[PDB]
Amino acid sequence: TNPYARGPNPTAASLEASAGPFTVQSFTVSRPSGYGAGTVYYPTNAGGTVGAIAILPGYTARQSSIKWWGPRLASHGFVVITIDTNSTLDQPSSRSSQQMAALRQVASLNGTSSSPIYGKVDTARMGVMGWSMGGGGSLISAANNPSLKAAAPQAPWHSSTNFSSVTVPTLIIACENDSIAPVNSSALPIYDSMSRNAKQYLEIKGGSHSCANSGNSNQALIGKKGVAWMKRFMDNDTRYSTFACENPNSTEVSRFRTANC
Repeated sequence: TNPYARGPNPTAASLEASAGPFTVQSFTVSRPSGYGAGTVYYPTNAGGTVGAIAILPGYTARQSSIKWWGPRLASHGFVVITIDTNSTLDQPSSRSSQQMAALRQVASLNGTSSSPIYGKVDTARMGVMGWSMGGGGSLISAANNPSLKAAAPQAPWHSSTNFSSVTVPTLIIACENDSIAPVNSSALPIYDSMSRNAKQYLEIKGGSHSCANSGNSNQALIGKKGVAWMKRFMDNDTRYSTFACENPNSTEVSRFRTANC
């Protein structure tokens, strides 16, 4: 029996819904350590410790762009911290450090007196996500910290697309019509560079650069896929293998590739 398995056998329906089976509370971090600001989303009733996900924004962007992931992932049994960077003009290298500082503080707060997430977190099981330079940041976090269990960046952008070092299971969410980080020059070369890992490329039909952001019209598809990947690889949850590795069954997917899943 998997000690990390939480909640039920999943269905397409249970994963496409706005919330999973866990009730969600949030708090604002009082004193952010090594990042601008943060909101932590947590399950009140997961039935065991759960892994932590740190989510980065893009250049100029703030929590509001990536906020929708917080309650979506928390409700399936993860501790999620959505962050603001020290500056909106921070580069992917700095964004990565800041995302690792956010996981560091969530982990600390698991043992911190008066913390709402006291003993809620398994600090050995952590995940990284983020939009654009925040996605680049997540990939740099993955390369520098191979004990990370899962990564799921969206519309990723970095100055280099060579992430062949990454051994962390990586879902690349891309927007087909993205003109800020075009899939041809960013999302796809990044995906292809990775030889040593379980990996997937999920491209959103008609999608502009914000196709995976808060308020997007594909939260059924994108939510299901992000939750399925994080469950399969953070929890080693083989009940999520089909949802994690299979085609989405969505008319709103323009391209789908997976290897070693």
